[PDB]
Amino acid sequence: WEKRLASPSEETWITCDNKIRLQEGPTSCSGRVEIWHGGSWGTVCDDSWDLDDAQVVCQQLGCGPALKAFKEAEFGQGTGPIWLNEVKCKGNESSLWDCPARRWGHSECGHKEDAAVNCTD
Amino acid sequence: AINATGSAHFGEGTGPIWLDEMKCNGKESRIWQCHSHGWGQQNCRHKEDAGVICSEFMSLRLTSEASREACAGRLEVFYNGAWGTVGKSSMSETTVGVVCRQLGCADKGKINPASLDKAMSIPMWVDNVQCPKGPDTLWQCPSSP
Ligand SMILES: *[C@@H]1O[C@H](CO)[C@@H](O)[C@H](O)[C@H]1NC(C)=O
Ligand SMILES: [Ca+2]
Ligand SMILES: [Ca+2]
Ligand SMILES: [Ca+2]
Ligand SMILES: [Ca+2]
Repeated sequence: WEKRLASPSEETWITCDNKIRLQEGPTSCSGRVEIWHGGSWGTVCDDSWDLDDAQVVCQQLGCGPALKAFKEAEFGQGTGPIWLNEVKCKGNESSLWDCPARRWGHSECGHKEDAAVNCTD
Repeated sequence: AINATGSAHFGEGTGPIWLDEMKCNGKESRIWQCHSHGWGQQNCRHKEDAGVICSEFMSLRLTSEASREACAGRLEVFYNGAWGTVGKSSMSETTVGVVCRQLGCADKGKINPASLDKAMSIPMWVDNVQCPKGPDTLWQCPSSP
């Protein structure tokens, strides 16, 4: 241990991997919504999965506006736990964590109902 | 059938789900003859409960310009997924009595001429309705087909 000022180059600035991703889709900007929390990845159920909610997810990743928000696990059967439910995004939220939902609660939703979001490039 | 609703349109049941993933040709009379995954072979929840709206299901309501349902205006019947009015000819006093009691407005009512204008035009469904004394709803009153 030493106490000594230094240039900003010696200082560390880190950037962890993104918490929100889309997987299993045919394209890079489309797929099943996968979120990271509690040390493991997981899905989000399709209950009240509106197009407004899909807009937030596409904005978080950085893809284009969401043309369609799907349900009933179109792309494939999800793997892992189910984190969120009944999520209702107004569209003005920057992150999915800002929207109110079943925040890390036991989800009555099964593993056949994993949501999926298709954004444009 | 006219509709085949889902996601607990009419409510959530409480008993154990029996059948699941039903595909059927439509020829067999009983529901049990259709192909099923088994008994209790379910992976759903009570949020997913089936529901239907058959052809013979009917309803009555008095439309008006102010509100879609009210206690005054023109009465309409809803047959096989379509709306329509009721013939005025041969309408006894007791016939208007059953209509008002069924809708929960008053024990008795009266027939008045048409208002200044009609909101919309619909095909007339039934005519020559004669309600006897004793029935509570219009569906038990004989009339023309
Ligand atoms: C039933 O189906 C008809 C015809 O498509 C539709 O107009 C109506 O909204 C449906 N009703 C319900 C309750 O789903
Ligand atoms: Ca659903
Ligand atoms: Ca929503
Ligand atoms: Ca079927
Ligand atoms: Ca099932």
